[PDB]
Amino acid sequence: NLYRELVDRYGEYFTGAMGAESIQKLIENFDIDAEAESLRDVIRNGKGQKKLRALKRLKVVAAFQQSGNSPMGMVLDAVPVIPPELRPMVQLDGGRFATSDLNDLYRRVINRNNRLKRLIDLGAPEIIVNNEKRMLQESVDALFDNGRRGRPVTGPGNRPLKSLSDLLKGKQGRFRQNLLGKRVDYSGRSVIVVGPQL
Amino acid sequence: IFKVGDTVVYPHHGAALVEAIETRTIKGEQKEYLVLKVAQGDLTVRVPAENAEYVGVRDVVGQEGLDKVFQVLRAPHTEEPTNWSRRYKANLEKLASGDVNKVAEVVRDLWRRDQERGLSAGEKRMLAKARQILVGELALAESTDDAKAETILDEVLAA
Amino acid sequence: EDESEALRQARKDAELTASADSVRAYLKQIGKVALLNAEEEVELAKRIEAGLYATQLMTELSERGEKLPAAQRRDMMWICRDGDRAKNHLLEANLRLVVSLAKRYTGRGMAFLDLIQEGNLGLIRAVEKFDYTKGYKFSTYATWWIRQAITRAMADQARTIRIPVHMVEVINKLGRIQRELLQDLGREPTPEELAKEMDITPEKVLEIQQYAREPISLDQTISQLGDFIEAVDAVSFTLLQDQLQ
Amino acid sequence: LAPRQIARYRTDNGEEFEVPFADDAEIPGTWLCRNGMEGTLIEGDLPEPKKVKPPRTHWDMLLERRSIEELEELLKERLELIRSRRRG
Amino acid sequence: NFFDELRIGLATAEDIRQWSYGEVKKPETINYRTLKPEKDGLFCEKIFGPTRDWECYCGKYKRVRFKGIICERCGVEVTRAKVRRERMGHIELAAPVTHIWYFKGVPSRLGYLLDLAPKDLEKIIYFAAYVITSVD
Amino acid sequence: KLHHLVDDKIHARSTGPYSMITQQPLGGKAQFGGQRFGEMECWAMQAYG
Amino acid sequence: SGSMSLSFSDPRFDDVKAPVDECKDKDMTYAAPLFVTAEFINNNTGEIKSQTVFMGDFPMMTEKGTFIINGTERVVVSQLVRSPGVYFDETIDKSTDK
Amino acid sequence: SRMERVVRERMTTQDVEAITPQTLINIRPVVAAIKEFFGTSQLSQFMDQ
DNA sequence: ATTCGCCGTGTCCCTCTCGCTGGCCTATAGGTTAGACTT
RNA sequence: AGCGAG
DNA sequence: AAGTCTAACCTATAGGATACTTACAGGGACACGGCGAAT
Ligand SMILES: [Zn+2]
Repeated sequence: NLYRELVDRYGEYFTGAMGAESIQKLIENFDIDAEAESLRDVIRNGKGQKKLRALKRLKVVAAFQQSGNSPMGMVLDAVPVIPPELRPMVQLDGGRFATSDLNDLYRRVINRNNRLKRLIDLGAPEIIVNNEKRMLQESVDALFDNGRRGRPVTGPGNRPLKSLSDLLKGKQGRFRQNLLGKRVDYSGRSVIVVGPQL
Repeated sequence: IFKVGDTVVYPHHGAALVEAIETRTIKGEQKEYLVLKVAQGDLTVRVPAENAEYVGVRDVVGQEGLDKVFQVLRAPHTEEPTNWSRRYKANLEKLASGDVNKVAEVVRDLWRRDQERGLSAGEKRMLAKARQILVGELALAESTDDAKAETILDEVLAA
Repeated sequence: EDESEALRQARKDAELTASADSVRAYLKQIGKVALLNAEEEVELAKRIEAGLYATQLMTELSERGEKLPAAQRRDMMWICRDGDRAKNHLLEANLRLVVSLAKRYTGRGMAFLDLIQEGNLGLIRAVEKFDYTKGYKFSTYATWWIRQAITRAMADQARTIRIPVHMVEVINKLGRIQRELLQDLGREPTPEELAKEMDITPEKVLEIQQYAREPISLDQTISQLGDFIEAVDAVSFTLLQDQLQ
Repeated sequence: LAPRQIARYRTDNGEEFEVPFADDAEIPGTWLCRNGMEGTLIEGDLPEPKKVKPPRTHWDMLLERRSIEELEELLKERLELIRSRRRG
Repeated sequence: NFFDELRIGLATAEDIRQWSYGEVKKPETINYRTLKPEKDGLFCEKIFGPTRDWECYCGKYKRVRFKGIICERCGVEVTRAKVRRERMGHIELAAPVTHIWYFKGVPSRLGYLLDLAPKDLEKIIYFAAYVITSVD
Repeated sequence: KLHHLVDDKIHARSTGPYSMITQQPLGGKAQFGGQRFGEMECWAMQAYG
Repeated sequence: SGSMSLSFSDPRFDDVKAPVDECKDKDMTYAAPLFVTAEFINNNTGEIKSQTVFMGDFPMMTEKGTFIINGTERVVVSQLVRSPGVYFDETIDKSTDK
Repeated sequence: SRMERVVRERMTTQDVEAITPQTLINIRPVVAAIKEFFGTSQLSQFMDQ
């Protein structure tokens, strides 16, 4: 209500926003060099836990500043789709198709996206469009990393659906399971017995 | 109200048989529950004699009602608009009312419209159910070989 | 204790919390909004149609029209804005009802909040085509349109395998008949019972059942299934081409 | 391989675009590019897209269930109510 | 094999649409009966590639001689079946969305960069409070 | 006699079915499968040089 | 509202539909139909509705203590749990040794 | 319990005097539980003999 | 009341490898598609 | 879910 | 046998008017925040 008062009285000459678009706008109208110089000044004249916080934030910002990678790539306008064979859809048993979980997450993102596009086109009160944007946000979060925020999106059986990040963490991830050790052809095994004449 | 073994009409269920009136002294008063049985699944109902007429305890109509409903189902020209919702709700209400004339009118209308085109899935089930209850009460009133009852019902309805 | 102040200051402080549950959050987003009055809704609709006619009249007279008076232009722009805000307020009042009727298809297929938003769209269409000339309750007319929209969206977005809407209809019909037939007889109904029930040859029920099947996520446990899912001919083809050589 | 060439288009936001075909074919007027929206040639033909009128619009919905005169009456009622609100 | 470097870095939306061979629009995976991927779906052949080697959706192309040619009616590039394993899709968001990792991972890199705090960021991004982009 | 008979244990593979998400060999006697050359084995090989 | 109520009583079991060997062969699940007396009562006026409702095919323990599901033979292993109740546990805190 | 939930939901939609215990009772919860318990459970263990 | 220095509490990633066995209801316009004759 | 080797 | 020539089928869209308004371990470690002296 205070926001509504402030805008409807003095909406002009100051810009307010909500959500990821607001954060993207905030990043755009911001100079990395100014923040880096300020951090350098504070550490030049800081002390204590203020010093430590300055050091950490300076690391974070100088990561972007020293390199040519700008931070605008943190906020996403388009999301990539892993190819199909890494996202199987194959029939099995009695011809019953058995896809993976990424299809559900991608489908949820797509559903939210189409609904949001339509809604904006028709023109709806800010409440519903905010709700749809929030849905898209939490769904992209589940897609990229399920369980990291909100609730673990659980498919049937209350099982948390595997997300793209999950294919990295832990043993079952790609790294520890199919790169640092792989099944091999031209191989076998059997039980062993003492061969003293050998 | 009724003695033992009487035939009773308890809508929307229709025909039923009474066996006794057990007076359940529950609530400090012997509730003369007329124990009643139906044919669908042998369900048992205990109807207070104090309010038996209130809940719909009654008798099958005499032959005067039979001829009245014959005339009702003989009458053509019952119109209807293009939609479906109006008749669906109307026949729902008039079948839940436990009446003989209106159930006959609606079942006649639905029969003729089915014979014309064929309407839907569940309305065929309602048509069947209405025909079954009408045949049951006809056999109850006449005691006329309920298979014969449905045959004659079809014969007069076709006209 | 109402104006106990402290007792309402606690409520205000509790209103400003983080809260992460989106269903609870939206429960409170419509929390701020209230209900509506039937006659008030009639006047709301009247204002909506008036502002609509005003904006279309602007658009028509925008081409080779007239230089409208400042007062006339101001008032008609205000009527149009009033109509927009009127429909926003009306939708805000109806969010509660649509949520209350959308809670009845939860636990299946898709997210409850997803059901909510599809129902909200159905509500927008309902107000888009609401007729108050007879002057009846808005909600009773609306329920049909919201249910239409949510059933459509459920059908279009139910399964990973896309099936046409007609097939969604025949499948949920098959399921309902199956359920009630079991409830009555207690024996598994044979496919021929369904075939004669719908008056079809003894194949449609089989195809519809096969379509009705839900895909099984390759992720499973007992270990996921995806691991366990499946050079003579390649070597042979190279060799045969050489043999032709 | 087969005699093959590349058809030319450009999407709306400037980026000149290009997709291959064979020589023996019709280089179509319209194509949905890799960027993700329809585009046409800078070569000739110019097949005059001629978009269809929108599916639906709130006005025509009110039209088939209402007329001009009563809506005019509502407009006048609102106008006089607001005129009384401002100046009386 | 000529490898020297894996320079991972932030991928801007421009790069995301640069990789993409097409753009999946609708959430349609496979047809109910013919068991074929839809058009503009999550598996559409035109986006990722042909599901069968040396074929196309309408199937007028089957020989190998005209390899590397995309059909007319259905617009599927005639390539290997395995090319689907590599070609990548993308989706255009109606409204921008924040990468979960940088936002939520402790310490919140987004918050540290923008001087903001974790709960505060959770509030702004998930539509619980407003933020001022700028003021003159 | 315990139920660990060799005829159910022995197994070799030279070319058998391969998984589809990753083209590594399957694993298990019910299929052909290979034998998981895991991480500790790789450390052993690196140690030998 | 409380103007009507529902209740159940008298759970009865019928004879086993097929003999143990038969069910083991033909994949049938050795089980018995379960019937219960369901009673629906109206409180606002006073009514009863008594029925014998079919509550499923309850699997039945064979003579040897093994269930037969889908032909296969299965055993329900006894579980161990912590009894619900009240538990007073004492712990020594190292911060002040108390 | 799920049975009770669904029937309590049903009593609101159904009109009084137009309902019979057959209508109130939908077995789908209970049996499902049993079917879901004997198959796919951590204690209905496959008989080892 | 802010600064700075301490404590204090809450929320999160990690703890061996390799085998084997089994387990609603229509109405309509436009897209789409079946079959059949032919030179 | 159960089991074998350390 | 593809090329027409003929004749269906199938599906995205849309449309109907009582009433009904808030779901359903543990351990280590670091970062976000209590308690106290100083200006
Ligand atoms: Zn083609």
